[PDB]
Amino acid sequence: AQVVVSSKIDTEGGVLGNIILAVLNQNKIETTDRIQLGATPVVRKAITAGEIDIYPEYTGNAAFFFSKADDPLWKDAAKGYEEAKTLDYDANKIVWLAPSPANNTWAIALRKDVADKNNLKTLSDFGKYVAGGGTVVLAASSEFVNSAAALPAFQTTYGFTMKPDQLITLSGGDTAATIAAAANQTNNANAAMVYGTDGGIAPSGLVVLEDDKHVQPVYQPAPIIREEVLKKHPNIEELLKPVFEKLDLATLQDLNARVQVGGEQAKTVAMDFLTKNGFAK
Ligand SMILES: [Cl-]
Repeated sequence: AQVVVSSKIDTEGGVLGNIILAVLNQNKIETTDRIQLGATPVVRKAITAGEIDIYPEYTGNAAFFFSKADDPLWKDAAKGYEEAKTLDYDANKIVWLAPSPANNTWAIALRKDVADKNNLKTLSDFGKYVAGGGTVVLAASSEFVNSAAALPAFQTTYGFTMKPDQLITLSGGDTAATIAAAANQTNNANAAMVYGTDGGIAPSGLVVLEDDKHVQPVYQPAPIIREEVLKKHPNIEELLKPVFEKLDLATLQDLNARVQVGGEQAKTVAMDFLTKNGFAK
């Protein structure tokens, strides 16, 4: 029986799904390609119904699957991973394999020139800079500026507030527009609302600030696999471990950018990543 590989329909799903596919093929596990099948609900329905076997899911998404969206545990990367793994095994006999360290969550990215000049690496650094009178204009969605769990939470935890003249507020939630604003200094923008592994970040010369006090839930991608399929191919676990360990934030940003900015096929990007790191030939 072929192992059915899938993913969510977004760019990163295509990248991670093709990475899984290629690792399996290189290690002589035959596959069926159902990559980029649909949105999260469609892919969840498919794996629980046994229509797909393995795909990349994010730790923090388990908060929504298991009716725990309001639980603070998801903001702790290790706790979130363990809770996702335990619940999906107990409820669904789905096995979570080793995660990537990349946190693909709501974030603030700064222009690299501003970050370098002011030695800003973390949101704590950013709060100190803003509170002290540092020059900032942040491009963000109305939802990000106003929803309790977003900018307001960052402001409270990191000790800063943003004035109206320090914000470019857009109606929609697409980070394409906010990334571009900061990249181009539109209306003096030097910061953008992003998700951590957004492909646009790499070529736009922005850098994601670390959420060092853990305000946002953590979304680490990991391959997850139906137990019965893993039992048939038990080496899948160890084969994917070093591969996902190498997928740090900047590496994933770059791979995503190759697809969504460079126009490369995800299959090609995945194979190049594996060959470069000794996981394929
Ligand atoms: Cl990382």
